[PDB]
Amino acid sequence: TTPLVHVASVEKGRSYEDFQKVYNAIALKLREDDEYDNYIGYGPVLVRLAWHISGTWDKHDNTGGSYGGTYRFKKEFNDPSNAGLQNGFKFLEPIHKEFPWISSGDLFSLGGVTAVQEMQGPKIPWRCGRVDTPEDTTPDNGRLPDADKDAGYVRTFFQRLNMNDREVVALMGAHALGKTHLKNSGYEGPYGAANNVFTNEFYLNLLNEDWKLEKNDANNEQWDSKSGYMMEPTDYSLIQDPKYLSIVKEYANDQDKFFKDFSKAFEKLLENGITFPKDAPSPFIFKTLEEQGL
Amino acid sequence: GSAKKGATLFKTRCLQCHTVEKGGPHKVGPNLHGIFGRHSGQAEGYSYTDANIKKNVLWDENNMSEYLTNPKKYIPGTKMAFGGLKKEKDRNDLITYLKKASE
Ligand code: HEM
Ligand code: HEM
Repeated sequence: TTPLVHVASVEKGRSYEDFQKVYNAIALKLREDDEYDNYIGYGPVLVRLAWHISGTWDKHDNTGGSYGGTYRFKKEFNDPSNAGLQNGFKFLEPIHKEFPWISSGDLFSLGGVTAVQEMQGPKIPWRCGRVDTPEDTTPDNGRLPDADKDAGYVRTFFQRLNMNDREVVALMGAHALGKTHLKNSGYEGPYGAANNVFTNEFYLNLLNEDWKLEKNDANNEQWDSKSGYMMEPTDYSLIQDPKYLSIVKEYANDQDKFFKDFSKAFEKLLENGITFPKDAPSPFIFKTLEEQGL
Repeated sequence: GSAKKGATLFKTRCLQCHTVEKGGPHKVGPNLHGIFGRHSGQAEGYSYTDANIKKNVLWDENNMSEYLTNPKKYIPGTKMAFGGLKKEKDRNDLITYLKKASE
């Protein structure tokens, strides 16, 4: 008789340093398991993990999102668009058993925030209160963007997540991390040269070097450059739409603005569909491992 | 350090930006051939930010470990977008490989 409203209940007996230890436990293993996927690290998959769980939200009826943390169910675990996200889940398996009190939503969102900061990216304020939920709230498949579309699909999809043109172009800058896997998605090749460090190269590579739509070995169209980089049909449409083009230029020129805008949009993304009471604390800003001397 | 695995660390962490064979094509990073013995900011036909020339330090194997552990901290304002060799053994493996292809 009412659309769902997700109230954030902070875990009992938890404060700042209680979650700062969880950040450190995650950030520490990013240092040890630095061999995953030819020395890329678990960083890139950890933020794609936080994105694909927070991207299941639907603003119309407030279903999905990072609140429930329902990725631990097989219904969301066997998503073809979530192929390869098992590694980001097994990265957090030992972390959750060390801290059996944290919620899956708070854990998954904290993993993406940790990797962005640890990869020399902007500091993303984080909040706690996400609560686990039963299985009937596990969203259905196909709630994430298709890679083989144009700019019209990008703008209409992100409206379901309630994000304007500026906020969506900033989020795409995270694709500069990691790479695309053939047996996972159907595309192969990295997006840039610094696939382990959060940099501005995404918007640079788009305008710096040209692209020629070619065939890969899996019958998918990908935009490939001579320097070895590659992009996706939806990713390449950013420099076809003039309104999205007016934003890739300011991002490829004023990098500080991109870091400033990404942290705003990435926080809003991880906080979608969650109504925090005012008795909840201010957003945390965890400190990186270099800021602690490691 | 190990000379065989240091080549593997270069191919996965350094090849995308650098080349080591003499006359190797400049990429996002400079061609690091014969870099030991010469200082920093060695253009030879490449554009550097003033930060690395500002730290005119001779490239011996000791201070490059200090550099590869944290490129931003060793040179404030550098352009190399690199995470860093956090393990001392990986630093000794990678540096020993460069001690051969960059003579
Ligand atoms: C990876 C293992 C790696 C090593 C080793 C390395 C070395 C290195 C040195 C010693 C310099 C200084 C050269 C000089 O003459 O002063 C230098 C400079 C740059 N490199 Fe590098 N570098 C490694 C990794 C990478 C990666 C992953 C990239 C790019 C994605 C890259 C590129 C650059 C750039 C840019 C510079 C210029 C630095 C500046 O101008 O301050 N390197 N590298
Ligand atoms: C229309 C929008 C998007 C589409 C279609 C899309 C699709 C994809 C695909 C197909 C991959 C390949 C993964 C693999 O092969 O293993 C990928 C990886 C990745 N995505 Fe997205 N994505 C989109 C937006 C985003 C956003 C909003 C973020 C972050 C805020 C993001 C961050 C990443 C990162 C870091 C990777 C690399 C992961 C890795 O290499 O393991 N992407 N994405």
